[PDB]
Amino acid sequence: THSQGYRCKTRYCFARKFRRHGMANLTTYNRVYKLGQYVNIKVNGAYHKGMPHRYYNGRTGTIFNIGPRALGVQIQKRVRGRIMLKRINVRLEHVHPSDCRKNHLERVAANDAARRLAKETGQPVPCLKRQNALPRAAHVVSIASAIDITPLKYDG
Amino acid sequence: PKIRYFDLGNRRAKVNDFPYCFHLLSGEKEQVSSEALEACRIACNKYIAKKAGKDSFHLRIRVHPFHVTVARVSIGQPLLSVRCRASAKDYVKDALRRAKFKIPGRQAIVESRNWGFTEFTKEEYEDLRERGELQYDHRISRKGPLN
Amino acid sequence: ENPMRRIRIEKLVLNICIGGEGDALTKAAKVLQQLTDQEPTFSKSRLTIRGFGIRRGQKISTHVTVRGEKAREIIERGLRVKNFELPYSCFSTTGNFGFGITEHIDLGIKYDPSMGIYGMDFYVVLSRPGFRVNKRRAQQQHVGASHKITPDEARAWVEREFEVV
Amino acid sequence: GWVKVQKTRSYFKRFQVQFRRRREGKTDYQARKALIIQDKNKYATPRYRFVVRRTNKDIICQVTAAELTKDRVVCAAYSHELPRYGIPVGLTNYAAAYATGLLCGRRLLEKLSVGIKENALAQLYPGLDKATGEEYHPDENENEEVHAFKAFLDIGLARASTGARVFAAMKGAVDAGLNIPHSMKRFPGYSKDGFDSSALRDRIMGKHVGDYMAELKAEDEETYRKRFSKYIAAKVEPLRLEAMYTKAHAAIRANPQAVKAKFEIKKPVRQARLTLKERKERIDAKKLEAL
Amino acid sequence: NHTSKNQNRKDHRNGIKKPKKSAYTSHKGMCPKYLRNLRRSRANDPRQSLR
RNA sequence: AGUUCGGCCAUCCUACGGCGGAAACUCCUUAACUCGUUCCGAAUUAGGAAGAGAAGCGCCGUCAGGCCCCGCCAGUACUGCGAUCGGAGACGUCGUGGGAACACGGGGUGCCGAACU
RNA sequence: GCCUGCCCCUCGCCCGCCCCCCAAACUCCGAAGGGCCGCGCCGCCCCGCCGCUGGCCUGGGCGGGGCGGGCGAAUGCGGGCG
RNA sequence: CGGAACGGCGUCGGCCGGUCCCGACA
RNA sequence: GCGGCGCGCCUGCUACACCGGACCGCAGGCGUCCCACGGCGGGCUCAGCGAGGACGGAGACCUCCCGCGGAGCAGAAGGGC
Repeated sequence: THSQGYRCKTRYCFARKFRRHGMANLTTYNRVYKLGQYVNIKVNGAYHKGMPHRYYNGRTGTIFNIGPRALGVQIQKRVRGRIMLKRINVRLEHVHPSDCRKNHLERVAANDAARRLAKETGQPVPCLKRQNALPRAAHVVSIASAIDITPLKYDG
Repeated sequence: PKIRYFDLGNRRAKVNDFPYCFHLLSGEKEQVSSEALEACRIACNKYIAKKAGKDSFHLRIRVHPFHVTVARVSIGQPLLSVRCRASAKDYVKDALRRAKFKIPGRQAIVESRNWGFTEFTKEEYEDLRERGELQYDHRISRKGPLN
Repeated sequence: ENPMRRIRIEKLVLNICIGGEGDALTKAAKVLQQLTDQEPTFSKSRLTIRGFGIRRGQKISTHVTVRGEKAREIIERGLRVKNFELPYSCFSTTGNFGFGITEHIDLGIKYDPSMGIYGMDFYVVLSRPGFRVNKRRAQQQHVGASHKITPDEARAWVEREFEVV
Repeated sequence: GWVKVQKTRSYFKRFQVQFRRRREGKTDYQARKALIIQDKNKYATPRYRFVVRRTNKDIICQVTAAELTKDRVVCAAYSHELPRYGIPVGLTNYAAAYATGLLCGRRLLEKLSVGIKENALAQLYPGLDKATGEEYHPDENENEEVHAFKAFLDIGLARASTGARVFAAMKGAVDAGLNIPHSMKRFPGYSKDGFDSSALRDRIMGKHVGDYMAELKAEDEETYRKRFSKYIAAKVEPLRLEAMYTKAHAAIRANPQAVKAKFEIKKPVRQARLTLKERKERIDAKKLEAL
Repeated sequence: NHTSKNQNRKDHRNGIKKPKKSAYTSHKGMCPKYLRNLRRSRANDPRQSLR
């Protein structure tokens, strides 16, 4: 590394996809971004103006500010020991909405809704704790149609 | 580059003419000097030609040196493949041993299980000839326009 | 045999190309304007070859576009100079054809001591009704194979219209 | 005789198809990108537009706000609806485009003030009572509590020219009370700093067609029988043109509410797609004949 | 001469310090129009701190 | 059914060959103006309406190319974490994990909303 | 061979089908392995406020009151700041 | 017996082929 | 020491799929040039194959075609359209 310009080592990341070259779909501009929502910043090469730096690519963050042409996103960057919030202004095209919290919102809806559904019927509260896989049960399996297996010789 | 000629002897032959191909399969991952590659082709060409006619054997250098010259060879990569009619079946192995002494490392004369320049196996090739489906130079297949 | 499928003359480009002479090109563009009623644009080149005065932007050629029946009248007169005889090769891949005149006087325009003899290129474009599908700004689409004017169909049309075999 | 083929398999894989409406040549996405754009601080506040489209038959006027998955039309007026208001022919006319525009604005304003009463869109914004050649800006002057509706003209792929029938609709919506930003330069009458209200009034009354009808009557009666044949069936005359238009404008203001008309659905006997067995026979037919 | 070995062990000695609560919710870089309107809304009814 | 505005942007494309238009859309037909062309009313701007499926287009159809979906390729190629695991090495095991790609064979071949007729 | 001639054939050439080996400064595809963010407060309902935003009775924020439901992955462990 | 291509009718153990009581000119 | 300027800066590598990673390691650059090579709106499609047309060809010119950029956008390189 003897040169450190803004776009060094960005030949592949800032490049457009196999068949994505052109102009950004109008959904991006129509999409509504609200304060504090989780966005994911992926730099789009076509729209050079208001581009984020390479570090802030793949990073997911929260919209500190909603402005006119550009939004403001805060992402936490690790420098040495500390992790420091970087408040960056990014054009609408670079920022897309995040489904990182979507799972919790699904679980939160079911958490309250299943509890009410059971509240009308069976009194015991439904368990709402995600168990991590767990082991296996009794499980009976038929042997009758088993296949014998033998290792095959090194034919070459 | 020491070698500019890789296919030698009977390049202008036809598929199905010579059944048994023999390849000096490399057993080491290293680099073979272009000079040895040239040396082993001329020595192998001299032995088959003295033994049987140039028409019978098609000698091919498998790997063209590109690294700068010296070729990066890998385990299980052929070195010199030669297909011959049965008039010349016996001679190729002793020519391929001269090739083994010019090239460093462990290499072994391996006889092909097919015609060699066509991947279809000798049994499959025999089946192809009985059917007549094979197209002389690949698979006729069931794709493309019907008319 | 469809009434919406009848070959008609799109246009007549008249191309006169000189080298670097000062007024040879101007008088020639003027010589086309009278027959055409359209002021021929001066179409220059962007390649400088030594040639004879040839340079980038040296008024190499004059070209004028005449459309409609008013151009049919000119085409027939040029064909009278060719003795109503055109080669098979004159028809293009897209059915477009062309022929060439050596003297402005050949069409019958009077020689003027001021106006020297000028040679011209007659290029005739053949287009059926409904060919603007390739040119309309909004809803532009490629012309279809059946509508496209083939060279063989084009040859038959010329005998029908200008009586050249 | 022997040459490379431009349409190579490699070209086919690499080609990226343009947008469905770009392949159709129908819409410019660069124009619709700056026409619909809003500051994100305004959020989902609706940003309405005034798309005006001209088909060889009748001018279509649409007021549309764009949405995440669709474009929503609050109100639309087509020129086929002008004959109900007394406009028999020349539906694609400058005067008729002004009349489609007045219908679009009034229908939307009435549908916005359905029963508001106080501060109603209809009452607060009446708009010009009769069609004139003057310039009126609905946003300027009368305002506050209820502002006039705002739309941006979407002329589509038309060229922005003086005396364009796509600009005529903008004046008609403006004269109904819908606010459209205008400059009156692309309207008939503009030169230097002097704008001729009379030139705008002339084409908005249809005088330009009135003159053509008289010109044919004196130059060639037979052309009048052919070029103006449809008008002759409806017996509209050059002198009548101006008065007829104004009564039709008055009826559009008086009763702009929509009527459903007559529509039908015909499912054609389309050549149908075939099953796997069906295509096995088609492939076999080529194979058996080949022998 | 250049070498970054032991940098990560040195950083993780008592590191991975989070930014701070004031940083997450701050009035810095925010849209000036948003800030002005926020102060007017606060300056009325219960939130008003004016005497 | 078809139009106008849209969202995903090839299952929607390309080339060809059929079929269809009631309406829609296009084609078309003319410059009296407005407007419009390095020249050209071709395009464009006006003003229409005698036609018309020839195109465009809406549908089919191609052992079509592409694009797509599923196998298989294959526990393969690589590779994460161990090993006083063998080997002169460079390379390969063994244990414990994660597992491609090209080909190849089968199958596909636009859908969604708003207003309107 | 031809009054001669591209009138006589052959390879090159031009494409087409193929095929042998390749890449640091090639990518149809594409790993392992890494990075980043999430995993508690959900709803319901009513206003309040805003020189900010809108055709609007539209929002967006920021507050207050009720009324329902609850603590909603494992494992280990008190953190935070000068 | 640090060590390489390369040899060994050294001694073991394999992996694939032909002859072997029809006894490997009688 | 001498020469070179990893003495200030930029692109693609090296760099071993976030970022950060060296080499008098690997190819090239930068110290400028342009009130147009700027801003903005409009129209347009570019290279090139093809196949055709006075002088016309190796080359000058003009047309119908098909053209995913194979053109261009000051200068290195890589992205971008």
